[PDB]
Formats: sequence, structure tokens, C-alpha cells
Amino acid sequence: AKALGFKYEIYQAPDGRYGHQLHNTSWNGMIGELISKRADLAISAITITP
Amino acid sequence: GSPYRDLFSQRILELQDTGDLDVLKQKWWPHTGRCDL
Repeated sequence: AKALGFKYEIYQAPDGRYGHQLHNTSWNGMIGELISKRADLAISAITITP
Repeated sequence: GSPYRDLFSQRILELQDTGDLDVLKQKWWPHTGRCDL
């Protein structure tokens, strides 16, 4: 935001516990919020799986 | 304008989840001793 010149807003996760592949064929935590697609960005320690 | 790069990198971490990357190293360059390590 300081070297590109645009803006931001901040949510908080309702689970916040390294969100998981649920039994609902779904993701909780920070993960499914961007899969229900109801936030925009997530900046954390992300151990990427394929 | 190239959708396949995810489709590229899809296998890539999968290869990283194998280590077949290193298996593909071993053909053109094996990891063992040139004379004795």
C-alpha cells in the first residue's frame, strides 16, 4: 500500500486456527472465507498444498 | 493470457511432494560420488 498507492480493509477470522479441509467438502478458518470468497486477501504462514 | 501455468505448477509442487524432481536430476546428474564422494 505504500509502494503501489492503493487502499485496504481488514477482517478477522471466526476460527483462526490454520483452517482445514472440512468434512463439508469445504474449508474453514481463513481458508474458506476466500473460497466462499467473502474477503479479499490473507497474509500468513501458508504451507502450500497442491 | 495463459491459463496453463497453474496447470504447470499444479504438478510442480506434486513433484516437490514426491522428490521426483531429484529423480529427474539423477539421470543427467546422479547424486553419488564422481570417484568416491
